[PDB]
Amino acid sequence: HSPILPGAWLGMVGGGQLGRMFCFAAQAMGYRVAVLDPDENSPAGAVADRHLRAAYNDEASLTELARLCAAVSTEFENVPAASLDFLARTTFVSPAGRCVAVAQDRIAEKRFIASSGVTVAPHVVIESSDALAALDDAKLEAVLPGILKTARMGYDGKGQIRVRNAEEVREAHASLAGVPCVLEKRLPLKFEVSALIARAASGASVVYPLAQNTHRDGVLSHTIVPAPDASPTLVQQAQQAALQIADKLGYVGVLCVEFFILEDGSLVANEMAPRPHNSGHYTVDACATSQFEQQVRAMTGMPLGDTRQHSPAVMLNILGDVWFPDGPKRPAVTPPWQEVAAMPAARLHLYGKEEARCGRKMGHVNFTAATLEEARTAARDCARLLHIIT
Ligand SMILES: Nc1ncnc2c1ncn2[C@@H]1O[C@H](COP(=O)(O)OP(=O)(O)OP(=O)(O)O)[C@@H](O)[C@H]1O
Ligand SMILES: [Mg+2]
Ligand SMILES: [Mg+2]
Repeated sequence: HSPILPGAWLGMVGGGQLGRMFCFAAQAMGYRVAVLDPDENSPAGAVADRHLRAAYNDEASLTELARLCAAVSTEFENVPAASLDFLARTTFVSPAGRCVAVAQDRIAEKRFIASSGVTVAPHVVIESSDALAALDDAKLEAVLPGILKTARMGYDGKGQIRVRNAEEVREAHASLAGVPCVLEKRLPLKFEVSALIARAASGASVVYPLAQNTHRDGVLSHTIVPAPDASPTLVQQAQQAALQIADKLGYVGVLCVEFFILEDGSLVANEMAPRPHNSGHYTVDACATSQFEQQVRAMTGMPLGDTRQHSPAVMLNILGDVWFPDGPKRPAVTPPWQEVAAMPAARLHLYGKEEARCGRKMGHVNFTAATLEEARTAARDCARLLHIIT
């Protein structure tokens, strides 16, 4: 792969905030970015050098994108893998459709991660309604109480149903329209972390520090880096697990692997995203090379960047709920951005979305400081200010 050098066109399938941040990283290095996204008001399409407003399966637009761009990547884990393979007919596509197909499918994902030598949650695969009917109650009960999760198309905790007994499993599967699912045992979690790596076509790789992640209602709330409760041994183990997965997958791009640390201290892989990840947004303000710049470098065959963290960091997600301090049934209130910007540690990132809605990711604030405790205090003060915490 002769390197694709600055000045070239790079393609981005998906136009959310991840694609928008990719644009800034690519444009700062002198690349031009074409974003393919069906939405008029796409956050990435808004800043891209070119916006192809098209469905992800539109043949003419994929052909146009691959003709224009020397390399293409994605910011959308649920993108059709067949679209990436169609693009790969005429341009370089990083990560490959086959890699995305594994990562986007919980059944394939658990099988692949386990096959890499990495522990996953105890679970039962439910391939179909007919297959579930053939499973006896005891087989389900071994992983109960648990969570029934659709194998495809889930995000932000959607497509997941809590289940406490076999009858609830069968009713839940009908409630999910019978799609392939994984039934996972609910595990006693002590904390959650994510490993963030980038891998080049050559097999060279880089690793970020471990991120410690807190979720609210299944949605990422904040990230603390370096993970304060992860020993150097656990950090190395989680990084090595992510690199082993990426190596076996032949992955080229940025990969994020989420893990649980259980109350007994064991490390359990949860899932992986074939793309930059919300838990990696801190790298923009805290590390020499951001995850978005690694995505540029991997897809162009350029050398991977240094991951040095120059500053401890906390990322706080900003959901649309912040706009409804008097509840969702009452008028929106513009958040107090002037008071956020008055905090020395605060790095405000707003995605340009017009309509605040509850559950919608509207931006994030990174807090960097000389010490982690100062960044954490600042993130806590801002969370109270925004009514994220009491
Ligand atoms: N087996 C489990 N045991 C305990 N908690 C779990 C389990 N599976 C998921 N959770 C909790 O639910 C959160 C969301 O689950 P999961 O990662 O499967 O959903 P998602 O929609 O794919 O994720 P994301 O929030 O990254 O889009 C996990 O971070 C964890 O807090
Ligand atoms: Mg996944
Ligand atoms: Mg997750």
